[PDB]
Amino acid sequence: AVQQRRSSKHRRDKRRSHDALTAQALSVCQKCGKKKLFHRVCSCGMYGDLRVKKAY
Amino acid sequence: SYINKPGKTSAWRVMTVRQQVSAVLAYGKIETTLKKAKNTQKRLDKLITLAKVDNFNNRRQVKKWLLNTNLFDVDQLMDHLFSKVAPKYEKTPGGYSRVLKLGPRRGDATEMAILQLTD
Amino acid sequence: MEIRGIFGVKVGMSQVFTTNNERLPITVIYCEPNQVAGVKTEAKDKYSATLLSFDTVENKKLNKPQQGFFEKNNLKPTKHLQEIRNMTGFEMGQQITPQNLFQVGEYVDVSAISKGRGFTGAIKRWNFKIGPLGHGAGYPHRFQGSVQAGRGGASAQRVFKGKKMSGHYGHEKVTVQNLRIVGFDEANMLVLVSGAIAGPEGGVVLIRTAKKKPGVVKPIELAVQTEKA
Amino acid sequence: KINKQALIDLVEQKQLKAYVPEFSAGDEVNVAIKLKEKEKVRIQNFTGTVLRRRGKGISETFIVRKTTDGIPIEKNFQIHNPNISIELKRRGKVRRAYISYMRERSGKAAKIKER
Amino acid sequence: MVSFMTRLNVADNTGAKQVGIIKVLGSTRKRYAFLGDVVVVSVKDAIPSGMVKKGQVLRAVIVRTKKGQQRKDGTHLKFDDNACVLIKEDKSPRGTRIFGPVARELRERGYNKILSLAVEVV
RNA sequence: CAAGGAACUCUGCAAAUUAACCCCGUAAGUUAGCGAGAAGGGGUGCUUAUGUAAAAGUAAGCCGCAGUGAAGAACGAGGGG
RNA sequence: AGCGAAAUUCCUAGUCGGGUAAAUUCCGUCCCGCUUGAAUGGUGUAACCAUCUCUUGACUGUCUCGGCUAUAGACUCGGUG
RNA sequence: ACCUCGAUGUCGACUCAUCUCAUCCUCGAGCUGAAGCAGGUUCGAAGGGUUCGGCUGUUCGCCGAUUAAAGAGAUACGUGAGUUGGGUUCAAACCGUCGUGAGACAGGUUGGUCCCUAUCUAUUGUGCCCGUAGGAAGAUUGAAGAGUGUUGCUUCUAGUACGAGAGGACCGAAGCGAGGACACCUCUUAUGCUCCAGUUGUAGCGCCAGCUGCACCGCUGGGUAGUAACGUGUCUAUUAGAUAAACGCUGAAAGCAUCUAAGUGUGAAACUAUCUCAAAGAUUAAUCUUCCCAUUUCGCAAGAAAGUAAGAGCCGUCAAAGACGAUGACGUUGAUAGGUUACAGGUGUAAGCAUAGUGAUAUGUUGAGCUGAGUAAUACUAAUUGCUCGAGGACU
Repeated sequence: AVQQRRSSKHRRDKRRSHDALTAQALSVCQKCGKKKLFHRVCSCGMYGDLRVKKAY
Repeated sequence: SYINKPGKTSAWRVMTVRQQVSAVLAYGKIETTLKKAKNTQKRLDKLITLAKVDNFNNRRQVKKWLLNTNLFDVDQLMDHLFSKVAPKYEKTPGGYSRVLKLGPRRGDATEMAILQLTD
Repeated sequence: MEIRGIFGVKVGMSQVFTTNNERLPITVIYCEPNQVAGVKTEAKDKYSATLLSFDTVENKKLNKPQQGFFEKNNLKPTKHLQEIRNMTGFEMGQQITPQNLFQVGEYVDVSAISKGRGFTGAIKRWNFKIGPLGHGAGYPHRFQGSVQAGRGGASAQRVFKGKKMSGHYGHEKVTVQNLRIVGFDEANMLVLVSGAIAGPEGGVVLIRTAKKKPGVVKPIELAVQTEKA
Repeated sequence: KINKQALIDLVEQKQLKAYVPEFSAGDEVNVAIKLKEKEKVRIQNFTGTVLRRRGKGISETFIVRKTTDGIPIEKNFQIHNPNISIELKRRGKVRRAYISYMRERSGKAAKIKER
Repeated sequence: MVSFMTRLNVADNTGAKQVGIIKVLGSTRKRYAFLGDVVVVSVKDAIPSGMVKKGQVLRAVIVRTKKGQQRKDGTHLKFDDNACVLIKEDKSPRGTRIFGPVARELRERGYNKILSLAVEVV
């Protein structure tokens, strides 16, 4: 359960080729700016049509 | 292994649910983790339906799912619920509340969501 | 040989008595009259088979290629299209009934999907044996045991292909043969089978003619209760 | 597409019987059983009190215990098996349905029965 | 299941009181000892006042099983004890009288001589 | 965790029946102290009254599937060195 | 002297008697006891041993025969690393 | 005395077992000092299998019982980046001896560790980028594979052929079996830790009732869904061909004779397929069907701005799926999950009241009360007034 050698740079880069972040959805914010993310509160301290949030 | 923290247990989760439903009954809005909110929503709907019957035995039943608060004691909060919360939801079958996703938690990126009232 | 089959879903399992006072376990499968998408002749598609379209849905719940080839053959909007080899008895767009496919007491086989266990150890996967926990065993109690292939400078020093290991289990289709057909219900599109049928709720079940028992039919007995008061 | 899973009882309708008296356990009943020795149908009476009534619909099973020659005989029976005759001799008061503290008791103790 | 050298009792006046299954008759690895099985046994205890003694090896037919078994009728005949009856190298018994209930499903397997001597047959 | 009940294993490693209170009882040998808590067993709740200082205790009734009802509980016998 | 295949004995898988359907384990028996054996003490010795050991009861997931649930880890994710 | 002692984990037990036949059984067959039964010898033959206990550390070995039979040789007499440390090679102490003694005994006893986060090849399932010949959806055939390809007992023909008598068959069929694999959740068990309970004490709910916290999930009695099996169901093929050993026919060698030289066959569980399952990265990137596009005009129109209209990805409801990925259904005209309601299910007549009671208590109100998950209708809440990729045929 031990390594006999080290890991090369380029094989490590090929290993890290899979490193990628998921794509976050894009949704239009009508009443305010900064178009939001789908199934999230809108930008403007509000879900989208209903305001009940603050950025404190 | 050796000694450690027990993390979360079913009794611990149900006690947390009791505390959170007590808080939401005191206020009407709770911001928590998505999983906790969606888990507590079903029990909240059950409690609302049981309270809309307006029976003292139902008060005894709901006693075992509430945690006391200085602002709203058990009797005070129960009376408030039976007075102005219960009658509003007789016409609607279920679905007395809505959960809306907030932003993620700073510490652990937990999906925060706010559960609040609707008709 | 010529293959007679039908599609259905296991909606439960129960037991039904028979004559001479013995019971028969019963798997109940909902069936449906399939609408034949096409029959592929050896002079038409180089080998005889039948592609059946079933699990009807709405046209707005249907893909454009699907509706295009359904209207090409003047079919109904359905969900699944599956091919059964060696099928010549019927033609395109024909509703099917179980009585014309199978008899009341013959033997047929059923292909059904297994219960998906996800990641499963090789212990349950091949019914292996687990070590003890007495007289001193340490951490390994449910362990691989011996896995050495070759020692020394070069004897095997490798794990060969396809060793019986852990991995995907269930969620795949197997076939069980020599199961006695019990009865049909055309009014409600239902069928009863004996033995043990794989498949969870909403699973896939395909009844075909038994290879070992092509046309042998046995006199299955029945029990009816007329004792009410 | 439209399913109910009530077909389980729909096919079961042809086997259900309604004569069955109210009994789950704690009731002393005798069961007459018809046995064909290829002829000359004999009647075997297997008396006793029911211990368990588990199952659903046609799957309901009830266990009857007798005590003959000192040996206790426990046999599970189905509702809708043919060649069986059921009845109710006497019943008592039921505080709990499932019982297993009776599969070991001795005699000289008349079980509690109501009028 | 059933252990090796599982102890069990007698059900008739054969001069014995305690016996132990030393081998299940037939092809080994069957590791199944249910009702109606005729198995090789060794007499753990036999009263000297009786006709048999301890230690001897013979073959006995089990009559009751504390686990019981499920039947193809759908009925589940279960007993609360494990015991057997002893045969004298034949289908005839040794005890003048046979005590305890017996099953009727061994009719095709002979032993009809003992069935009438038993107190009752299921 | 059923059924066995040491059949796995050199090997009851480990788990595991028992204990707490009361009523009993207890073999052989003994260097008279033991052995021995031998072994082996049985009983333990509530209510009513009687109990004395409370009770230990007694009787009557009431329930349970259970009454050291939940926390802590003695493993045993024989032999040789 | 006493004692003895004895932790001491190669012959041995000693002999025999018992256990054991089944015992290179065990208890006593005979004494050529290769080197038992008398303050290196010989012989037994009552009770006891976190002493070695055998047979054995109750009891059991050590075995048939593993599986189930709970958490913790793992797995996934943000941070540290 | 050969690479290797700046280490080549070695005894035994369990587990993986695998391979091979110089085959033990099952099988085909030849011959016999082979009446039958029961045999013996021999060739082919690895498809499959070849028992459990007591003893010694023990594979060795002994014994007992049992099966169609209870094979043998190999892998560091395989298997400690699997377990045990059991005797054997720990210190400790001792027995007998040896040696005047440091200690030793290829004699013995008492006991006495078993460290390790997987870098690479490889392997199991598993997704990701590309591409399969304009772009997708599927339907696939199957080049090439995997699994299985065990076997006994009772009865009938049969006390029959055989044999003489006595004794006792050959085939097939029926039933009974053992074994293991796969699948299953209705019968049966086990779990069933947000199900139903009786439930003691303590501390609280200002007290009673009735509850909560903790005492293992307090204890104990059960148990829905679910999970498993100790529960249930299938399996032990058949067929065609090539055939081994072997048995042949015709037929020459060598006019006879002759299974062989040509030819013509039968024939083994071994082999090919017939059986079960997957499968085109199967670069030979295979085949088919449908769908969508060809929207002025500018380099091969080569994106020129519209870059699919087919559909898919991001996001969510989700669980049948689910390590995570992936599979699948649904996304407001939405029946996807949750909620509500109705039903079931079991737990087991709920509290309160009334009656009776001096009191533990008993009955009626009531098979009532309840229920994580079983069955289904209602949009009641969330699945958004959302985004992206996704075609102008590369060449004939």
